[PDB]
Amino acid sequence: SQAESLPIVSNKKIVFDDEVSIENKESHKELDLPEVKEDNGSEIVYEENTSE
Amino acid sequence: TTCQFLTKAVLDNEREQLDSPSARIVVGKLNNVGTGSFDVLAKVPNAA
Amino acid sequence: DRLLNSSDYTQASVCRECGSILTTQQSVPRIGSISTVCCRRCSMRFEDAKKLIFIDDSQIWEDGQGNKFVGGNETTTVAIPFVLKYLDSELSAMGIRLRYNVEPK
Amino acid sequence: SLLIRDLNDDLSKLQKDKVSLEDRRVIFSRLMNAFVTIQNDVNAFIDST
Amino acid sequence: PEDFQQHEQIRRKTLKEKAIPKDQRATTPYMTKYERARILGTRALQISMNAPVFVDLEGETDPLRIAMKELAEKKIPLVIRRYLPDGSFEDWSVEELIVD
Amino acid sequence: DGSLVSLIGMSVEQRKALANQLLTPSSNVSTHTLNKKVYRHIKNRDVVL
Amino acid sequence: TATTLNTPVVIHATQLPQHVSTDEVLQFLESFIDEKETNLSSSISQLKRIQRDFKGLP
Amino acid sequence: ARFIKKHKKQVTNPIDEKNGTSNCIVRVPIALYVSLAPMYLENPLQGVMKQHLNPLVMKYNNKVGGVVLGYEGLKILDADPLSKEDTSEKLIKITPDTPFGFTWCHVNLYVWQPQVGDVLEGYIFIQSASHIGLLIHDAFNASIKKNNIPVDWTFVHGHWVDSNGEPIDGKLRFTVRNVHTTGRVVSVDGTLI
Amino acid sequence: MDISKPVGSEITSVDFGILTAKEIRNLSAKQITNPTVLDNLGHPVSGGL
Ligand SMILES: [Zn+2]
Repeated sequence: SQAESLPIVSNKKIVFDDEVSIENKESHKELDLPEVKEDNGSEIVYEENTSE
Repeated sequence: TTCQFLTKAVLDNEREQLDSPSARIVVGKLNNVGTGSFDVLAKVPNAA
Repeated sequence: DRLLNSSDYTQASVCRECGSILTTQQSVPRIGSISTVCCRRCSMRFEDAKKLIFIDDSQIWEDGQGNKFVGGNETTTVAIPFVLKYLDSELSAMGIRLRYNVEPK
Repeated sequence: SLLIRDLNDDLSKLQKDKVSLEDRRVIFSRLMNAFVTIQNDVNAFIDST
Repeated sequence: PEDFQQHEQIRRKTLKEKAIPKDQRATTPYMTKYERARILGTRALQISMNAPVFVDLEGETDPLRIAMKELAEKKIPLVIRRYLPDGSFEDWSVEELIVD
Repeated sequence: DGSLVSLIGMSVEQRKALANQLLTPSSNVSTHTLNKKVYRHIKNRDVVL
Repeated sequence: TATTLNTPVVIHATQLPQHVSTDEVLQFLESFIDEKETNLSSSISQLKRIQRDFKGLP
Repeated sequence: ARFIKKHKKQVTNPIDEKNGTSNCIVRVPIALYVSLAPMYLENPLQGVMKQHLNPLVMKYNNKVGGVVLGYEGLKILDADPLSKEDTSEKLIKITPDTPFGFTWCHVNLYVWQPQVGDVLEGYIFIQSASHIGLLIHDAFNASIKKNNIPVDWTFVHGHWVDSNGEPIDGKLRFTVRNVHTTGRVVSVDGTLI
Repeated sequence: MDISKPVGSEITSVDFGILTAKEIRNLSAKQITNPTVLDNLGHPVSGGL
């Protein structure tokens, strides 16, 4: 049918998330992170983990 | 249980009056206890 | 001194009008003019404002992209712990709005 | 989001003179699917629970 | 513009309603241990930024010590505003409070 | 004007120079109410917690 | 640039502005110029030019 | 249905006589919340003047909507609401964190507020084929763009010439099109049609 | 925190509430629509995160 060939979103999302996850992970793989100091005298550290 | 109490505050459209020690630390306000329990003003001459 | 001044003390902009510390930015001025501090929430896109008296020059500001705005000039600076900005940011992700009442008005 | 914006695009290109009574069930099926998975992606972002 | 005037009048009116007049004061005539510390610190801060000083330094280089000296001679031009829990307040001059 | 100057890389002469301009007047109306600050070492006059 | 040291935190007009006659503008310029005698210098210089015009000159 | 339009200049500039121009000089009372540096603790009025008011002189100010010419009758509002407006001893609340005070003040401002529509006179100081440059009250910049000058006016090498073939000079009368205020100095956009 | 940078404005209370989709759209600096975050040269993808 016509409405039977409407895209079933969740199933398409699987493929689309996979290729985006791969793409995004590889982009970040050779990113280059630049030092940022405050006027304070303070390096700013890029980490998402207060592991105290 | 941060998000629970937060959810409650939002649904009450609550105002935090900022009187508790915790709240003032959150917003960076000088504490109400002790040396924060009064204001200081300067007496200045020649004011007319 | 310990939990603010010597930790994450930060002078930050607020909009006195909507009470936000997240919707302010520096204006981007024409060369020769000086940058000012403005609220993205409280100001109209320039077009939409025309479409509703004359509009003063000091009341228009622009961003980097180039869009012109009218209003949103009721800003100051307050001293807050930086982590407050993070909390407010997370809350707005969840659809929640903090509104700081600042004095003097 | 992009994927739903496409479902919504094909949905408008249905003429109701071809739209069955049975197509009513399938269109609903596709719509439920979209709502559920967008709602899941939002949930996942705000409360992983 | 007309209504900022109104806003100011309201502010100033409520401020006057909160102020407990001098002769109706009812709190301790002693300076509290808290009031003392803050008075010293704050006056020291003002000294560090070239406030006119009301006493002979006699070689002192610590602004806190200068403040202490000023306190001792009762030459600190500061006033403590004590708040009762309803927000009304009593103004007490540093010189008039008994210090110990 | 709020800016900091490091004494770290410096020779004795450069330091002697900066030490002689600690108390120069204001050449700027906007900062005229301020004085310089020296980030001195902690010493025996001091109090810690 | 602007800090809490050189700029009011907020300014509000308390009344509607009242227009002033030339004779008043002149009496004010007069006294304001006298009382104030680098940015201020170059400014009273300009005021001096304005008071000149209000008397009709070059 | 929505009114931000309650920032519309409700002090219209009147036309004059014996004359034809608009008087734009106005006296407005203000309140202002300002810092007082510790060095001024014995001279608070002096300090308010040198820190805040003096820097306003001959600059455009967004709030009074004009150029501030000067000021009269500065008064500090005592934080002690119980004192008489008389006394020369006043209270100024000190910041918790810093030695600075902050007080309210009342003062009177004299303001040159040319709004759009007003009729002004300028002294011509420059004439290109692109604009006429004037100086109002021998102090503030004006400029009439090439196509705000009427169509039958002509140019030469240079200097402008009017409808009847005679050159223009010195005093010129124009109406306010827009007032640019954000630059280094105020500048008026004027028209002749 | 610097004793020579005083602050005049003071926060006196905080109100809790809900962001409307109208507010958000108005204040927003950019609508984000691309799942992809970087390109082959490590630059931000336009309309991306
Ligand atoms: Zn706002």
